[PDB]
Amino acid sequence: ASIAQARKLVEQLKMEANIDRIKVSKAAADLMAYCEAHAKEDPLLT
Amino acid sequence: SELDQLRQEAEQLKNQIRDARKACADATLSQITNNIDPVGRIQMRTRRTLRGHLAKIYAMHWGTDSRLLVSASQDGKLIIWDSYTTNKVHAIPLRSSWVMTCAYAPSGNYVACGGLDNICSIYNLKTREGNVRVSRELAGHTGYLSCCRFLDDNQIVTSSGDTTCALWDIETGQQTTTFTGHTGDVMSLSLAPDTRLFVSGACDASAKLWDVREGMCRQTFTGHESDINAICFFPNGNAFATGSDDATCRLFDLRADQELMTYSHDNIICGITSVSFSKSGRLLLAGYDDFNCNVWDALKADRAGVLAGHDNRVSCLGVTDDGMAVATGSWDSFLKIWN
Amino acid sequence: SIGKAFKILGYPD
Repeated sequence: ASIAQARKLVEQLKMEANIDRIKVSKAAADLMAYCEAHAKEDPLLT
Repeated sequence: SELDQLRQEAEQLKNQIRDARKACADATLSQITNNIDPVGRIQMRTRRTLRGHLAKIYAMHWGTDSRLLVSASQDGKLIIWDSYTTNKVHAIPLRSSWVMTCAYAPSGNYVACGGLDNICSIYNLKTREGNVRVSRELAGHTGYLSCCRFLDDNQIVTSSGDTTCALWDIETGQQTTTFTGHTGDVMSLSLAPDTRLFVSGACDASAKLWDVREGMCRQTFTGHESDINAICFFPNGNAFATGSDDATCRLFDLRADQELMTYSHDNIICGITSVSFSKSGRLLLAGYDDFNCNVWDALKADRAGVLAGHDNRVSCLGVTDDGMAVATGSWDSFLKIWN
Repeated sequence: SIGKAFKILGYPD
């Protein structure tokens, strides 16, 4: 029947589930890193 | 029951994903950013005011030269402004008045627009004739055009009310790729600084990351409680912000596959019309249904400032390539240049 | 669907 999207969903949910995730701590680290390393070129600050 | 199996596998996979994200939430963004000196206070002023639209402005897009910018208005006009002199460069007559988005090509040779006409119209402003004429019309979408963006002078990506995005070869008019998966009208689009990926926002309250090459939806980001109207990449292409009618903005990190911060206040209940990052990505600006725009500290998640001048809603806003200025389009028919 | 856009274009209800 409407299994067409039921299969799409899972196939896609499996697709997204199988990925490596960086610990939020590192992500936050990289975000700040970019900010501080580029603050000197943000005239709305520097 | 063939259906019940999928209905459960989908749910378990959902928990698994949920467990993966929780496991990565070892530290909060605020936890690692509490050692960053706050932005303090930002008092940006209107340095210029573009006056020429006779009705409310819907969208606007800065040019690469960080000087010129296009804006589409209910007055059926598509104007190219010289932000420095406030003078107009061009003023194309729109065949429609229900225009939703307009974009500037990086080379500064073209501009595009779309709306309830379900068509992305490309205009040439660098014609060897000196007169702007529709160089191409990209019919194809079965819904309204909510956003379009130039990859270059040959390709453009557009989001539509038909719940899909598409990449177009402007020259041939062909639709080289269709991005499907969303279950609600896509409202916004933002290209990764490397042009290889792009994030989208839809009424299904989720944002999606896409691989321009394989047309696949690599990641989906849940969180919002209603329509996401604005999407915008972080300057390093590893994160991006959102703006929903849930009265909050959210920064999601691609690599950590989840939300890192919510930019809200119990004192702000209006929806977000558009959002954009400062050049270093330290600041996150956002327009609301109200008369003001908020300037947020992307990392400390604190509102560091406000842009107060428009008499009606701020519908669109953006920051120049050099990060030197900010521009905002309002329903008050005006465009203000801040810094 | 189209209503969302009308909302954006500035139309009551």
